[PDB]
Amino acid sequence: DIQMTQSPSSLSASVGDRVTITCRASQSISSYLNWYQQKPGKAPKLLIYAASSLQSGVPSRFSGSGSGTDFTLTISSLQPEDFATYYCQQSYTTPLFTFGPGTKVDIKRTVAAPSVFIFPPSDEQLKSGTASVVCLLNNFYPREAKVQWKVDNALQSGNSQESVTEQDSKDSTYSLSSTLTLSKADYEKHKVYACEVTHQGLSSPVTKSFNRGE
Amino acid sequence: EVQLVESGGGLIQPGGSLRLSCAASGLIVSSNYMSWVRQAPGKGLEWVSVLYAGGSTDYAGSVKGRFTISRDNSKNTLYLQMNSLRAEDTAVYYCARDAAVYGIDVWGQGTTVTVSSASTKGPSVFPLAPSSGTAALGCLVKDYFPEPVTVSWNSGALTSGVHTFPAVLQSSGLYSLSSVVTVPSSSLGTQTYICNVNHKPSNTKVDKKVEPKS
Amino acid sequence: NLCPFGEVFNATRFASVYAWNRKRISNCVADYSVLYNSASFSTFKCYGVSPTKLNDLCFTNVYADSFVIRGDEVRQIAPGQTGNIADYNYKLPDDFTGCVIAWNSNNLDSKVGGNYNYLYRLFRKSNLKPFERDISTEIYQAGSTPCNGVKGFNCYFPLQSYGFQPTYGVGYQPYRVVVLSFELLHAPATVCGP
Ligand SMILES: *[C@@H]1O[C@H](CO)[C@@H](O[C@@H]2O[C@H](CO)[C@@H](O)[C@H](O)[C@H]2NC(C)=O)[C@H](O)[C@H]1NC(C)=O
Repeated sequence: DIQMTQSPSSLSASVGDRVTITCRASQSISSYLNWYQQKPGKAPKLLIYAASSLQSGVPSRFSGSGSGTDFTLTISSLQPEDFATYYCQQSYTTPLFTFGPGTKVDIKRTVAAPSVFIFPPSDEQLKSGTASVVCLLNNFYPREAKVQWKVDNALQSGNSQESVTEQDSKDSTYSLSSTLTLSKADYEKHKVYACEVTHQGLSSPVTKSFNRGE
Repeated sequence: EVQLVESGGGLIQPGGSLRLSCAASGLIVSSNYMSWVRQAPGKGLEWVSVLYAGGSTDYAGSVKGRFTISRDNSKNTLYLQMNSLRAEDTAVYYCARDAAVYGIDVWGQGTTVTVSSASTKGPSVFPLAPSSGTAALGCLVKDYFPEPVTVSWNSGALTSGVHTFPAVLQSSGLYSLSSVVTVPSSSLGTQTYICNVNHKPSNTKVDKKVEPKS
Repeated sequence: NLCPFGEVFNATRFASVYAWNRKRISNCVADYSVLYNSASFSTFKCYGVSPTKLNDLCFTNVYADSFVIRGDEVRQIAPGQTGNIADYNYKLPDDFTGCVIAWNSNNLDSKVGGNYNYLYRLFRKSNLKPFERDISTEIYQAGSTPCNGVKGFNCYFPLQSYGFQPTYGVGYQPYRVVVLSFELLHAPATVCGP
């Protein structure tokens, strides 16, 4: 079984830049390697076949290179409709192809630290027996950020879920929610609920918090 | 007119069956490597099964013995019978033409297949209440099945600074999202902020007004 | 006079799988133990006969097919198999009686920067009957409109090449195959042992 790895899981670029995706096979597959584009909610679209051959009706700014274990998709001048996720796929073991994990190209921006807000559980949700605590990271760039939950200074591992937005059409920022679920019985045997966010645009970690009685 | 037209997804209990369909124009299925490929929520493209031109079949380790790929030359249609469906088979199913060294050049639109044991249920809406420049507030739309759930603020006259997050599937098999918005601190005691959740699977329509807490 | 198994096994060039070679062994004596006990072989499965009792037997004609394939492809040179090689290039009958002998040939058949000499059929419209041999180099028509010798959309040249470089994997390197079929008819049998 051949395994395909793609290097920059996410890279940033502005219109007109020269963008370079890479792909790498676990064995030499020679030039049996195709590139695909996918935009959220639509099907893949074939870009390069045979490592270097341009597919019909695909703009000439797309180009493929490589032969063996390493390959390169190059966009000559990145254009606005090119913001997408790009996958490589080997055709060496036709018809049992395996794909790459993807590279996502998003819109470059200047760095912006998140505005952090923490939200206690409503008094209503507590009637139904469950406590949701929400941490918000609003309007930051780039996508990479870390959120740590501390209950009475005790770090929390298996009980939080995150969700991130698509890149804003206007900001080009992201926002991110982290939701820490807890039983009312648990929630009430602890005092200090804190959200520590670390991010490239913040000097040191920012921590927002609240005690359980206001 | 080269077109692949999927059909036949939808919701299904674990253990049940679905018949996916892929009607073709501008190529003969009988004459082609025809694959089914699936993409799980958030993940990438995993190849599923293939129908050689001569009729041989191959399948992924995971679905072998539960899926059978067939065809009807008469209706020029690719089929995938999915039996004994498990939760992990939840994904989008593309049918595609594998032209081998020349690429996977023709893809279907996709069809979504959701396997859950979850009874469909309308959400609860709790207030992400603003605390004590700019203030953040929102709604938490918790415990709903199946997706989608749209969310508006103030019936459409509040769009600026709104962020409705993508849902996460909780460990109960139920989805849950939260929608936030940033507003002037000054308007908090003055202007009324109401969120409009709509969940058409359960004919659930909820407006919840978010207010500052005491 | 004994059988020209040297002419088949120790030959410098081997055919492409899609155009496999068939040598007719007839009117000669054979030593199938100098083959079994050569301990120079990667794969030596026989079917419907046993390799050590092979030198006690006679046949009316013995057929030696030979070709080159990828390692992960030696598995399909067996009765009851499916895949590009067994479907489109070399099929063995369900009732096969004979021996399938492979070895690793990376030494002579893989060349630095590619051996684009060895081919296989990648596109076909139906599975091969056992011991069929399709050498047609027609453009494969994958659509409803003919191709008329022009490669393009729905119009694929039907033979690809193995890369075959010495810096390949293991079940991805060149193996040479030799399929010995043993037929017995109502006719004077002229391939015996000592
Ligand atoms: C293929 O070639 C080798 C020689 O390069 C042959 O091997 C020799 O055969 C004789 C008799 O069996 C022995 O005395 C030698 O020891 C063998 N050498 C090796 C390295 O095995 C081999 O018999 C040839 N095979 C065929 C089918 O003719």
